[PDB]
Amino acid sequence: QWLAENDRFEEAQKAFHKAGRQREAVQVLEQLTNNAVAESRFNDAAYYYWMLSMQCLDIAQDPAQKDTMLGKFYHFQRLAELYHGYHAIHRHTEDPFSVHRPETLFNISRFLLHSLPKDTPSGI
Amino acid sequence: VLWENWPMDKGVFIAYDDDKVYTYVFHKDTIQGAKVILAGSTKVPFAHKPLLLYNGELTCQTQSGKVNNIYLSTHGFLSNLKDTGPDELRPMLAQNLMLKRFSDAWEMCRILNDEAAWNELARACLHHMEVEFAIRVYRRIGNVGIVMSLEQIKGIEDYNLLAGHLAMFTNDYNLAQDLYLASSCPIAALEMRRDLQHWDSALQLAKHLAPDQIPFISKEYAIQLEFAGDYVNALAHYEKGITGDNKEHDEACLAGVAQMSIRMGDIRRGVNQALKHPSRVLKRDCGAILENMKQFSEAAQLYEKGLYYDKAASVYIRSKNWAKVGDLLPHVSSP
Amino acid sequence: RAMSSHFHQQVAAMQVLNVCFLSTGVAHSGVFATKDAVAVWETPVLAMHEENVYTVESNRVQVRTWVKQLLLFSEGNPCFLDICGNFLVVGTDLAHFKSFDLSRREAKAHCSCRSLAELVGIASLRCSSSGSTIILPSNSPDSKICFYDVEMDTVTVFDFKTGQIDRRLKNYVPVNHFWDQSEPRLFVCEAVQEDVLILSFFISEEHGFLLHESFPRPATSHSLLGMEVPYYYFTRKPQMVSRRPLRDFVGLEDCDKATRDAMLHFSFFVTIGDMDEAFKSIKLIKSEAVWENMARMCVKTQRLDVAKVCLGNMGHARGARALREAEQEPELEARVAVLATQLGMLEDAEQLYRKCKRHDLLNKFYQAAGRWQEALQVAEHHDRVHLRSTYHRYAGHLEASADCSRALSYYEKSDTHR
Repeated sequence: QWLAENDRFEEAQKAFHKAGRQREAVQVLEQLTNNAVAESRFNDAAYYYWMLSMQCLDIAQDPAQKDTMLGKFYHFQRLAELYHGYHAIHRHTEDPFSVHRPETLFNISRFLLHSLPKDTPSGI
Repeated sequence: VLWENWPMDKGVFIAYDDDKVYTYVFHKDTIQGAKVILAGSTKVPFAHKPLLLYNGELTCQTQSGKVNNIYLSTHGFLSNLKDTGPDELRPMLAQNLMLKRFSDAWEMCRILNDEAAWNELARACLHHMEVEFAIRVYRRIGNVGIVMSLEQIKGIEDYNLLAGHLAMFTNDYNLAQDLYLASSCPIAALEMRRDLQHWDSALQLAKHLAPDQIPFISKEYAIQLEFAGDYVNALAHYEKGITGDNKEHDEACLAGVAQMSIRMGDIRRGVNQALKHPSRVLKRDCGAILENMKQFSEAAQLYEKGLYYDKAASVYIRSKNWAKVGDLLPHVSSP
Repeated sequence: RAMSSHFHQQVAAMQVLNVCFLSTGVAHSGVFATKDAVAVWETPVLAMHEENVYTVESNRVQVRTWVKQLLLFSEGNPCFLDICGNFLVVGTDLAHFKSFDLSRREAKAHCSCRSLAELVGIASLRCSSSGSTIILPSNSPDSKICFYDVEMDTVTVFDFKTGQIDRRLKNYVPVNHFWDQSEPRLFVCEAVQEDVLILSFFISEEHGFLLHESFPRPATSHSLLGMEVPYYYFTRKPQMVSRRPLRDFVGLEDCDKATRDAMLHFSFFVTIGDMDEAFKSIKLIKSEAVWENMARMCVKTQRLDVAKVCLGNMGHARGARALREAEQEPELEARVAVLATQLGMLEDAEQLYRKCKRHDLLNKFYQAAGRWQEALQVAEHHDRVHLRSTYHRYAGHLEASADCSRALSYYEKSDTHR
């Protein structure tokens, strides 16, 4: 909470996670992802989702909620892949220049379109 | 026909013939489908021939060599408006709205400072699928329950689905249904009907799309008729409404049939509710129905039976028989 | 002069002498007006009841045409007569009065002699249509108002200063009072600050006294003339009659007698806490206005269960979907606040958000409204999580308003400028 009131929220989430917190860590991490998705930082959105995925699987170490957390793990992993993919497309259609090779954008776009048929995660 | 050359103007094209210049305006993206709309007219000095249009200036050659300029009547907002008056700005606002010139419309509304003028601009901006600029307008109007809604559906990319949403926000539900049934997620039209409380169309749309809503929307429609007053078609729907998983829902439909038919002449066919009642709650609701139709028959019965059992004393004071009242006198909390 | 004005049976007469028959909308010491006969008055008070006169001579009640019936007081001079419905109350300034029934051929005493002083001068007297309710005790008027229940035979006194009802608004004193010409339980009062405010009450035997309406006197109005469905009628300061539709009855002015009766039933069950009776009474009325009205009743009574069916009947599908979504939210005040936002009352929504403690929702609410600055307040002190995000949205808006210096600034504060 010292980092939190000091606005060091990334480190704060890391702290709660390392501190056995499983109510503060998840809530602050979801809030951070929502902030990242709100802006154009889709790559950070993907990385935070990835952290959620592995942390939630760690929480699923508890046999009580194994069934109701493997689902969350799989869902967040898929979201992580999708957003890290979509970051390149977001950059490509905004900057006056281009960074990636055409082959890579082609492959990314095809994978996205064949993994996002009818439901669009926020921002995509 | 000279198309509009100015970069920011989408699709305007004055046609022109002899002593007139019309100001047609294409409309690619609207809720009601695409169409072409006349915006106005003008007049051209005799012996002239248009060559170019740009922001409204119809560079037109004369019958001698010199290119005179004209000003379209339809595009008159270009100049300042301190000279213009409210009675002069209002039609100017309408013209700018037709031309899809939203920036000038915003400027002129800011000058006018009329709430209804801003509201008209907002309705136009919804009508043309301009979600962002409509949000900008509403955020100034102050209307909050629509700012949040529009910010909610700003993500939608599907053309017909977005069309249906922006239709619903313009309180045209029929066209909303029409578009939603063409979008990727038709069940949204269902959701609209079910929220909008028109359960008959809810059944129609659901049956074609979802079968899970069928018994539950049937139950809701039956209850709608029951609170309204009908109790025959309501009972029939209740029969239709019985599911096989939600014992709550199931016995609820059973109680429905019980009460609606009991209101009908069914002391024999609502006589089931003497038995069909699966909860003391059901019994006491039947006690309400058995103070409903001037019962001795089964005011007597359900106040002798139900958790409303002391009530049999009044159910039987209605009658002569004192067995119930006297025997219940120990089993009563109202001396 | 005192300007003696009266209102009865949709007829308003004020000394000038303007008489308005508002049913047909025709405008032409005391004056009394009915539909057919207008009484100008040796009496402290006189009245026509069809062809009858209520002459109060010495300690007696007399009748003559245009000597028919006689009534005997044993009790001082009455100087108060009031005919409403088919009942008359004849009141004195000596804490004495009676109620005489009129449904028969002649005046007959429905209630016996009484003394207010035993139960509690009298300022003014009025009656209900049913006549079971008969008052301002006193020569200046007093804050307390007394009501004598004929049937159960006691008295009820309501104190303006204390807001308390004794069975046998704190700086206002009742000065004038009238009754509705259709509902015996509907009572109204004009109270002047010791400025002038009009208080309408519903007298429920099973519940007591209820606060129905409380609105300040109109600027064009100076005295409370009375009411008749669906308008509060006042004397206009120099048509000299001002009719104000009742707050619940806004929009049902041209509805039928039975439609207005249903609206009255809803209004009564609103005066009581029976939302259920109110709604079940209003089940065959297709005007969006009524549903909107009880759909702010729901707001004022944190009862969303019946709300959902309502804003269906009103065509406000947007709001219904909003409620459906907000149902996810884990709070009770929160859903009510969302509902209120959907139905034209931002301020109450702000209040319930404040009390709910769901400050992040308050933040979004201010952002939705043009409260772009209050938003930064709630972000600065309460969320500290959307502060980056609140700053960002503000920067975006600033870019939207074509001001790209403050926009740069908030880009840099949000750390997104990069």
